[PDB]
Amino acid sequence: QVRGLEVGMRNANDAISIAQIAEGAMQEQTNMLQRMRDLTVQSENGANSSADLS
Amino acid sequence: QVRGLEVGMRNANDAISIAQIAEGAMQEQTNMLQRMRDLTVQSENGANSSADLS
Repeated sequence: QVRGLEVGMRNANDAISIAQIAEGAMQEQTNMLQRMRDLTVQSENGANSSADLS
Repeated sequence: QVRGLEVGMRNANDAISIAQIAEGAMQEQTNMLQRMRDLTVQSENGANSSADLS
């Protein structure tokens, strides 16, 4: 039991590592989506022309 | 919401710019129409001849 609990805590820390990497990756994706939202709101401007839209 | 309000105020100022340019253009047109009105009233003078009318 003692030896198994030691190895199990090692596995639990491995799981925390995986979750932490993935969760940190999703933050930059959120950030870029916010930027695209601003660009889309800026497209709704009756003074833009086709070059500005491009 | 914060970021969208920022971009929306930018669009609103663009609209104010467009309206201000067009509204300023119409003033010279009004001015010239007043001048033509004076010329037309001056045409109604029983002392004018064809050269003055021209």
